[PDB]
Amino acid sequence: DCTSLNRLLVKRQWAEAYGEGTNRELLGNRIWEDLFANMPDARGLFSRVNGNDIDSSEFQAHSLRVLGGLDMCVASLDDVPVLNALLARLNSQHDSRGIPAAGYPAFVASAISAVRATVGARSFDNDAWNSCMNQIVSGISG
Amino acid sequence: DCTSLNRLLVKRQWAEAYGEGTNRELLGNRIWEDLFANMPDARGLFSRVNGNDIDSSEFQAHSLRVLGGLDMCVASLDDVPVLNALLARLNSQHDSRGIPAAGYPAFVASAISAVRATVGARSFDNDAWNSCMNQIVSGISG
Amino acid sequence: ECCSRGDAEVVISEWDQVFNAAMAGSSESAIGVAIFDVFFTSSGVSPSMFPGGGDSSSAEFLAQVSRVISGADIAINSLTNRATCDSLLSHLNAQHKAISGVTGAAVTHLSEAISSVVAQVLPSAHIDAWGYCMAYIAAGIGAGL
Amino acid sequence: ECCSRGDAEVVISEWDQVFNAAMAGSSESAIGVAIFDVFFTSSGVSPSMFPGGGDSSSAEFLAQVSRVISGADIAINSLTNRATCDSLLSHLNAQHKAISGVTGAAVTHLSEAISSVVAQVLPSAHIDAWGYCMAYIAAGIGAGL
Amino acid sequence: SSCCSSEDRANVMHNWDAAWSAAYSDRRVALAQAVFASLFSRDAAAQGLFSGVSADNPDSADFRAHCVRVVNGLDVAINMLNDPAVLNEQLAHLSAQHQARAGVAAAHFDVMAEAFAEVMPQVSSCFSSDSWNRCFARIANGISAGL
Amino acid sequence: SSCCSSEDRANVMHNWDAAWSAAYSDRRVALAQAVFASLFSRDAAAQGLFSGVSADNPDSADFRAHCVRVVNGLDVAINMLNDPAVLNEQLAHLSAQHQARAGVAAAHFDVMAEAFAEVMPQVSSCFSSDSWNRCFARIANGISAGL
Amino acid sequence: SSCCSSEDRANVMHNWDAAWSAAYSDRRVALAQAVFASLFSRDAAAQGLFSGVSADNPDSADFRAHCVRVVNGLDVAINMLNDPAVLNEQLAHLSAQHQARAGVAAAHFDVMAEAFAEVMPQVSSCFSSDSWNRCFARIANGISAGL
Amino acid sequence: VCNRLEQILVKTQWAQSYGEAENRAAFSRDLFSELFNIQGSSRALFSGVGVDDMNSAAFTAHCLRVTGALNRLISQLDQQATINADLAHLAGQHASRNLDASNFAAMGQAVMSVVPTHLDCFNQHAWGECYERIASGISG
Amino acid sequence: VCNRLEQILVKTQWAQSYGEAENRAAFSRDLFSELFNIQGSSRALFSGVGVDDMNSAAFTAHCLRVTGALNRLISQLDQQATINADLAHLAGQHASRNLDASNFAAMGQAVMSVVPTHLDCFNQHAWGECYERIASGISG
Amino acid sequence: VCNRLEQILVKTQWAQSYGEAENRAAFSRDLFSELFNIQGSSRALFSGVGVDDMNSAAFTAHCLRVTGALNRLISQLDQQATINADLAHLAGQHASRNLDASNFAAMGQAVMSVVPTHLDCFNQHAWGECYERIASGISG
Amino acid sequence: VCNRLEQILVKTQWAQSYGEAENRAAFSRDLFSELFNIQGSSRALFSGVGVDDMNSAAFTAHCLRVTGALNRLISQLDQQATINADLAHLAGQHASRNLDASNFAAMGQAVMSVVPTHLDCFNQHAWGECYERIASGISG
Ligand code: HEM
Ligand code: HEM
Ligand code: HEM
Ligand code: HEM
Ligand code: HEM
Ligand code: HEM
Ligand code: HEM
Ligand code: HEM
Ligand code: HEM
Ligand code: HEM
Ligand code: HEM
Repeated sequence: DCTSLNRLLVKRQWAEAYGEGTNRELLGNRIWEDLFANMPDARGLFSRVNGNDIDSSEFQAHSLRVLGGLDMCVASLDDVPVLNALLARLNSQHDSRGIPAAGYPAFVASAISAVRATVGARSFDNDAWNSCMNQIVSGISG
Repeated sequence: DCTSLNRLLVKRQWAEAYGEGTNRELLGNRIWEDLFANMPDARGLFSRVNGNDIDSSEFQAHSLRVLGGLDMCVASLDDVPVLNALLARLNSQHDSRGIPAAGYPAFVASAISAVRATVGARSFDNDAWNSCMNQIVSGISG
Repeated sequence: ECCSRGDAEVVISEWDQVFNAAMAGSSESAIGVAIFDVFFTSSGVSPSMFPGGGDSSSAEFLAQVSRVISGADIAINSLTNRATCDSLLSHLNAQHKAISGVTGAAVTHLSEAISSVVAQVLPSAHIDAWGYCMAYIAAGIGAGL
Repeated sequence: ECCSRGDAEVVISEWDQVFNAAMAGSSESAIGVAIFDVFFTSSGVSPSMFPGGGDSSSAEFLAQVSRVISGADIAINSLTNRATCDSLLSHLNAQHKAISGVTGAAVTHLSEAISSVVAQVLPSAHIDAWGYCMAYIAAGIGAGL
Repeated sequence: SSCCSSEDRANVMHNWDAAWSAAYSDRRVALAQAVFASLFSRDAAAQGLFSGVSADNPDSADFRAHCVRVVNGLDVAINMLNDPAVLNEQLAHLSAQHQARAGVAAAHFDVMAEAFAEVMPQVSSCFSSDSWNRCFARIANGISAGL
Repeated sequence: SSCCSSEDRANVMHNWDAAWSAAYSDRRVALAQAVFASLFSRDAAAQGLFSGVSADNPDSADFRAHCVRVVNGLDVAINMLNDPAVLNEQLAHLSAQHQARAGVAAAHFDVMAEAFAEVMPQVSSCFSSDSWNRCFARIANGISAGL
Repeated sequence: SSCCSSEDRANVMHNWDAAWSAAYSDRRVALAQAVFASLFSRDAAAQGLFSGVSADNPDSADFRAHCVRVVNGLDVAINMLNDPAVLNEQLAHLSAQHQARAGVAAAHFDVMAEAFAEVMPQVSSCFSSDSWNRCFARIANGISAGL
Repeated sequence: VCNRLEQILVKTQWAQSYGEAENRAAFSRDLFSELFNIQGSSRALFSGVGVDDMNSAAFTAHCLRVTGALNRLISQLDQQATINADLAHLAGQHASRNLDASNFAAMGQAVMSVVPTHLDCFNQHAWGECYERIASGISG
Repeated sequence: VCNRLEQILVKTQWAQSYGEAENRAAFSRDLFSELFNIQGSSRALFSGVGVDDMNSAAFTAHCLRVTGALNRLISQLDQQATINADLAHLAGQHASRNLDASNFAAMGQAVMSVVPTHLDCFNQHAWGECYERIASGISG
Repeated sequence: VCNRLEQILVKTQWAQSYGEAENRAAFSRDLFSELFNIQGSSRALFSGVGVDDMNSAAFTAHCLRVTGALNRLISQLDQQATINADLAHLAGQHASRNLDASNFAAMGQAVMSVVPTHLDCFNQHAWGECYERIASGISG
Repeated sequence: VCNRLEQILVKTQWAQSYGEAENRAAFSRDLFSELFNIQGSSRALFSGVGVDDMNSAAFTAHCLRVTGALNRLISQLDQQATINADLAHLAGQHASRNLDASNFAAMGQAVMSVVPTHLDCFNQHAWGECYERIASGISG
């Protein structure tokens, strides 16, 4: 359950962790390094964008694209009609790529760990982040 | 392929990460803690130097010896005739110890992770570090 | 402006992190020879045009490489003073008008060969500032060519 | 110099991190008794030479331990003032000349027992500075012995 | 021809993120809709290129999400100005996507600039329109290169 | 008899690493060769102890690598001066290795000191030869102890 | 009725940890024994509630460990004052444990306060007894709520 | 009188007041300077330890021995049988020095004079009882 | 005992220790805070002056009256016949407040506790005699 | 004379003395200013490069070319065959400029004048030999 | 060669470079430290003045005597007949110390090494001529 108060909380802490400029690459580095550490067969899904070298410019442009899409969704958590239209477009850009359905909860876990590692662990609302991140990925996968 | 420009890049970033004084123990702590976390049966190879306690003075003198040898090689990346003579001596100090051949790529991965963790992940050239580190260990192992 | 004080300031810092006299001469020549390999490929200018003929083992070409790179080094370190920098580039332009076969396109190739090599030996380089300032440097050396 | 101001400064800081009156008396005696176990082993000096006879449960030896360690503590905290420190060690030397069985080697053992125990209770200790300063302290107490 | 300087992009990036941050609500849709409202008003032919995203009904969620999706793409490139090695990859990525859309010419990105040149002064607080033009060109030229 | 003080080793460590850093090229071989060139020139008998590392041909890669290997061993011990608990282990390690080399006496390390005492002032910028002597002894005594 | 302010708890937490820190020896037993010695001396009936922890012999390890266990429970709640979201959980935890102990009434925590009000000025250096009363109540009310 | 609680209080405040390194030297000199200003007859008792110049190493060494003896006596306040043995030792040393109770009374008033001036918090009640503990053991 | 020389010394050190403006208020609160920490039974005697909250204006006003009474008594230390009349006045006011000698003993030890912590120089010997002068006049 | 060891020493001290950006410009102007103050006849040799105003861009550009030529010659000190070819190049350029040995002697004394003033450590012995290396190659 | 004009220049720059108090001591130690780094054989000549520890008072006293002798020789540069008599005195003292011209050549290069590092302005040409004045008088 992603309440309206969860949305304000997630939107704020996301912006604080996402940040500006090259700070977004720091958050992306946290997410992908954690994802590939737990689910190593996911790195092959990004062979087109040099997934073997996450520090390459090709992969970093892919990372910031992904984080930009997540930022695009987090910003629209309180505008659900537009949120669903966004996720539908994101879903079309992921099917027929053969993404294992288990990769989406894994991405959620790594993304929550990165934001939590950036903004601080104390008081961190895992209930609000998990519930609202699930609302995002469930519109993208399947 | 370890180009001559890769050598300048590796030599600089190695010196920055290696550092002076007790900074070298910080880099060594990163490498061994990562190596033993992935390849735990490698810790037994260092039973003579108290591998069970990496924070002991006996193991730290071993760690700095190892990092000194790697520093000795990185500094000689652009002097290949001397580099090969160094690696040949290093190879004699490792055979008949029963070092698993898989331990050398594992050491390379941990060492690249430590330098990258020290000097910063952005722009980090994994292509140059992997290719020039492979040139070092391939002269030591086998 | 094209190559502002900020652009000039960071280009100088990164360049002098890669190029100074405290480094070995072999390290200096390795960068310059690599810059000429990029220039030769991108411009298609004959290596026979230079002393030593592009032979990276010819001490003449290695010294000829040093003079070209040192010229760019003097210009880069004067980017924070457009008054002094325009004077330096004007000296190089009159020096290159007297040379046959030097075109503004080739100068832009060699000036761009500096940026690409700096980014290889230093991946943290600010490649936009390196683009605007080196274009300003090339526009002076190859003015009228 | 042997035990410079830097050596003296860091030895004092680490020593007073391990030894001060804000700590419990049991903690103070536990360090001193452990120092005497190292001294007894390394020097071979009879514990019967001291009140209580080395009995770590004898209140006499525990008090005798306190006087010895407090003497070293006064000397350590005066290392930054060689003028005052030489005077303190000269008082201890004349105090120990009157005692039979005290040799300079035994003093060096007891002075070295302080460094080894400090390094056990504080592994970050600067053991070189602890070596040079305690050797200077021992050279005073055991001068002529 | 105009250089987006280090001072230029630092000014644009701060002003842009101040308005386009995800911590705020209702902003992105109102801005991105006004950008396209100005875009179609300067080239009525451009609207026909968006029949797939319901351009004839702007308040539709299908079109508002297109405006957010497009302008947040600019936000991605704006915050890459402090990493042009990554920006060049992203711009080539956006270029090939637009090359594969029949009817998207380079002159359209000239009109898209005018759209942002009109909307941003109304919505941005400390808007330096002079820095915006040079750095928008740095980005728009990277995408429009090819078409 | 002379104490390598905290100020002493801090001075040596900074000056030494400034010249011996891996970020530079051609330096280590020229310095380490001059050290052994001075060493054999002060005790011609010492050269015979290095027949295994091609001492009769200094420009051979087999001997230049020996000079780098030996002097970089000193670099390892120099940068351990801020951790003498680790330095003592390293020095005992080097001592047992030299005890197992027939013909290596303690008086040789006296001659090795003179070699560094000659080479370092020529190559080091802010060389304080007084601090170098006391801290080199601190290291050389640890290795020479036993032979 | 009295508010343990931000300045209040910051003063108590620093003074308390300065005496109750684990880096010291012999302190905790002497303090915690004096607290209960004062407690039984102000309500002799309270001693009967501790027959399970050998209250009739204070120097017994069974009772000294009870005093350390109880007062270190206060140390846990004192250092939670900078996190009252966590403190409320801990206080409800201690409350239910005391609700399940037959004979523990709220008026006992009034007497326990007097015990700390007597012991702490003798042992704490910069003891502000005014801040202690308000923040002790903040904690004691959380446990005594229910009984 | 100087119970287990008050000993902790006194040991704590003596630590930050006494200090380390040369702060102990100036502290020790301030103590005897205030000892003499409180009892002028006391100054002659220290004629053997360079009291002519109170900044001299000879007199500073004596002051650090006396404050260091205080330091070790404060440390073993919570070990009753240990400080009793140490006070008994010190008592025999002062027994032949022709001191009276007012000499130890002037010393305590010098202790109460100097110590709190290097503190923000001072409890003279606990310090009075805990000093009388030490003085009575040394005086006899 | 509190002769003409010592009165000057005490009047001087009371001045810089007491301070001005709000420094007198924190000083006055520290005195009674240390008074209670030295004698817990003393706190109940001030139930009429808002001792529930020692930062309250009601209790701070009482503390400033007591330290201000000390301030005026210190001022007339060198006027023997004046302070005698003022001590006689204060004595009659405290006569019905059921105070004993230990209450004035705890107050002095609070004075010896607080005052020197705001000083670099303190002479507890002179302060002891000069306080006994004031206390004996107020206690009766 | 300017052996492999001394070349490292000279290359090092030239780096921090020469500096970067405008510090090279003030450095280069100080060198020729000291060159003229050491040999007044040398100033006329630079009439073609705006020596009328030594702060002008025309003269500053000449100074940076000369110090930059020094910079590149210092860099290839350890590459003997490279600096020999570069010194041979520079020698042919100065051959027609009517310079004598004292002109290169005044330049070196200007180098020994300016360089150490931007340093904490300077070895004039090594700098003397290594400059004679460069000057003899350029003078002919 | 070291004319009336250049003597003023050298006397001026020696003043701010030499300094006062302990700055002369560190200066004097830097001079001999650089003397030894320029000529290693020179260090043995000072075996009688505690060269074992260059920070020792014995060696520092020797360095201050040598730099102080330089100080007094610099002072009388403009009094030709006075410095001639003083150089003649110093020459007889060094005559039996088995020194050669390279020893005074290493000393001057140490002077040219240390002195300018404590200056913003240095004229090595004038310092070269004026040092040769002093050295030739002392060497003989
Ligand atoms: C909230 C979760 C996610 C968001 C917002 C997101 C968003 C995006 C975006 C914006 C792109 C750029 C598409 C393009 O321009 O070509 C992309 C590409 C891609 N993503 Fe996702 N994604 C998410 C989760 C995942 C996960 C969990 C995986 C795999 C386990 C994945 C695999 C891919 C792949 C394979 C591509 C294409 C790579 C290529 O173009 O070579 N995505 N994603
Ligand atoms: C670039 C890679 C490496 C370098 C430069 C290196 C260098 C060194 C050096 C200098 C020593 C000291 C020898 C001595 O003085 O006794 C050493 C010892 C040793 N190394 Fe390596 N090493 C490398 C990789 C590895 C790896 C990957 C392993 C095991 C998986 C390994 C296992 C050992 C062992 C067992 C010893 C001896 C331990 C002992 O003396 O008790 N080394 N190495
Ligand atoms: C950033 C670009 C360039 C810089 C900084 C530069 C600078 C220089 C400098 C400083 C010299 C030596 C001057 C001297 O001898 O005193 C030189 C020589 C020369 N340059 Fe350039 N130049 C550039 C581009 C080019 C290009 C593009 C070409 C050919 C297509 C070229 C051809 C030559 C030749 C043939 C010489 C030999 C002249 C001689 O040896 O006397 N240069 N250049
Ligand atoms: C760092 C080393 C030492 C220090 C700091 C030291 C200091 C002291 C001090 C302060 C006292 C008590 C003085 C007093 O009673 O007022 C003392 C007593 C004594 N010391 Fe030492 N001492 C040292 C080494 C030794 C050694 C090596 C021995 C024997 C081998 C020794 C044997 C004794 C004995 C037997 C006494 C008893 C004297 C008595 O009770 O009156 N001490 N020492
Ligand atoms: C800085 C300028 C621009 C940027 C950053 C940009 C970026 C984007 C982005 C992020 C999308 C996302 C749609 C997807 O990938 O699924 C997109 C799609 C599209 N863009 Fe652009 N764009 C720009 C200018 C323009 C202009 C000027 C035109 C035409 C006049 C245009 C035509 C289109 C069309 C037709 C689509 C696809 C519509 C659909 O999804 O059905 N773009 N662009
Ligand atoms: C501070 C002084 C010295 C240090 C740090 C040092 C260190 C080293 C090091 C690191 C090695 C590496 C060779 C290996 O382990 O495989 C080595 C080997 C050796 N050292 Fe030393 N050394 C010092 C002085 C000397 C001296 C003075 C001598 C003899 C005069 C000497 C004789 C040798 C010999 C003969 C070898 C082996 C040669 C070979 O590899 O065939 N060392 N030493
Ligand atoms: C701030 C005030 C208090 C705190 C923080 C506190 C906390 C604790 C703690 C930590 C225990 C640990 C025993 C366990 O869980 O196994 C305990 C047990 C107990 N408490 Fe309290 N307590 C307080 C006041 C009181 C008072 C005033 C009374 C009764 C007059 C009381 C009666 C008991 C009893 C009877 C036990 C169990 C005895 C046993 O273990 O056999 N507590 N309390
Ligand atoms: C109250 C606590 C006292 C302590 C802890 C103490 C401790 C000491 C100590 C450690 C010494 C050094 C003896 C030695 O090393 O040989 C000493 C000496 C001495 N003390 Fe005390 N003492 C105290 C009280 C006093 C007082 C109150 C006086 C005089 C008013 C006094 C007079 C002396 C004298 C005269 C000496 C010998 C000076 C000399 O050698 O000329 N002591 N005391
Ligand atoms: C020793 C010097 C003392 C001085 C100069 C002093 C002075 C004063 C003054 C000026 C007042 C204000 C009376 C009024 O304005 O109505 C007062 C009130 C009072 N004083 Fe003192 N006093 C002293 C000692 C003490 C002590 C030691 C105690 C108790 C331990 C005490 C207990 C009280 C009480 C109970 C009141 C009345 C509080 C009330 O009205 O509820 N006095 N005193
Ligand atoms: C000792 C090292 C020297 C170096 C590295 C050096 C280098 C240079 C360089 C790079 C130029 C620029 C030529 C051009 O770009 O066209 C130049 C020009 C010149 N140099 Fe030097 N030079 C040195 C010595 C001297 C000395 C000692 C003098 C005179 C005392 C001198 C007099 C000149 C003159 C007159 C010019 C031409 C000025 C003009 O064009 O009007 N050079 N030198
Ligand atoms: C160039 C200017 C020099 C000056 C002004 C100078 C001055 C002095 C002075 C004042 C003394 C003190 C003599 C005494 O007080 O007994 C002295 C001693 C000495 N000087 Fe010099 N001197 C100079 C050059 C040198 C040089 C270049 C060397 C050696 C390289 C040298 C070697 C000595 C020696 C060996 C002593 C005696 C040291 C001893 O007593 O063991 N002098 N000189």
